[PDB]
Amino acid sequence: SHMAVQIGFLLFPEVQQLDLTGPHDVLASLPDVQVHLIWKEPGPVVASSGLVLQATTSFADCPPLDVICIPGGTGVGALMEDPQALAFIRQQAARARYVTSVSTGSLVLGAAGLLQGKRATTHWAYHELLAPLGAIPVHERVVRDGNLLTGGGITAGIDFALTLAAELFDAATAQRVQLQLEYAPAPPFNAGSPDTAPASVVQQARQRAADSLHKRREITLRAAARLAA
Amino acid sequence: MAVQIGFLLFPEVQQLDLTGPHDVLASLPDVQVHLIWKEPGPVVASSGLVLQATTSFADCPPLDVICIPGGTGVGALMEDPQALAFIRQQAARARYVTSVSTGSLVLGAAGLLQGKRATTHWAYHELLAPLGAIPVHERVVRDGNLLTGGGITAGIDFALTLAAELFDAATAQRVQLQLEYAPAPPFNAGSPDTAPASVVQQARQRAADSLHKRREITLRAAARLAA
Repeated sequence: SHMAVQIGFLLFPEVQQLDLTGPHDVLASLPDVQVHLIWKEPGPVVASSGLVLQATTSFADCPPLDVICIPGGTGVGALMEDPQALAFIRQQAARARYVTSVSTGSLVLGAAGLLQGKRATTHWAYHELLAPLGAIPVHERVVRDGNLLTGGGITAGIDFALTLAAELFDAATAQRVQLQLEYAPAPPFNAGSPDTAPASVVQQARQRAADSLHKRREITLRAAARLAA
Repeated sequence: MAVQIGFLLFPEVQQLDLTGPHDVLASLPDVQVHLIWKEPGPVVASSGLVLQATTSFADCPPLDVICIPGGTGVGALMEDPQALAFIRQQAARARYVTSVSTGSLVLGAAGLLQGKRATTHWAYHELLAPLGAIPVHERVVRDGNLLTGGGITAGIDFALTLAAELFDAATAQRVQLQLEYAPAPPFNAGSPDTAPASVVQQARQRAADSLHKRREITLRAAARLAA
């Protein structure tokens, strides 16, 4: 309807698609919502897995959002130094009821200057990059600070989105969506956190992430300097 | 020699049934993942999210894994002879024949659940038996080379299970960690066994029209298999 809650996700090359699509299917289940996928122009955008998503609007044509949500992914590094995207996020965040992100999307909120003195989380492997952007790093899966709501790494988007659903509507509605999603997880292993995975597996990861972390640190401190100026 | 993994991408798919498993499995080494429909191009999910089929049926390579997601669009597929025959074509030689949520109703309509243990989305579970399945009320159900997941978000649990079978436990564990899949749901309403009764009723109400329709479709699909 013309009165729908306006929810917008940033959609960019090399997005981690589940950061977007988990929350999208949660939130699109809610009463009278309209969900936008926003980029430089409408059209196909390739996620880091090769899954092709489709932006529905340019930045300029996106209507004022009630909720803005930034997903993460490899593509976050470029986005953190994209003035067009950061300006859009700042404009929308000035008036949005909720300003939100999943996984390394919070590094983009940070680059936009929106985390200074704010509690936030991100993907576990990149968590040390929050503080140089002014954030107070919090090791929880969903972190709230006023109208800021950030989720942890990738699949945390589902927990984040159900939390947001309860704020937008009510607990009854969020629970109904949870039940419709049959979201009673039973993971076949206990390796979803660096605090519980086998040590051998954890060591595989930090090593797999190490080059990216150095590059993302470089980018983070440049983004921070632009804020500092 | 890469593992060839194919998802059926159909109009009115429940996108998370596909995209959850896709991001799990595409994280694995030496895989190629396909999104299959009657032609390549845009396919719109039940939410209005637009996805893109990468291959027609014809151009799809022989699959190691076929995976059918669910969605509103399942009812049409259950009476689509092309889709069902394609699924049978791929299932004949696939190492793993799989589904998430109401995708198992499509496997059922195709004849591929006859005498097999299987699950589906809780709200439609009664439709498994008429399609010949032995219904099992578990989140991931294996019967030989058949693997079926429960409703929507069960796809993540299913895909990690499959990852360990295709590779090994350590590999599945690494993907789990990269996904940070340590869920912490904000409510306890993920199953009809734990959700408040009011919530279960609200969900059953919203399922009622499609369940009625799908009962009718199911009886027709079953009659075709019996004959």
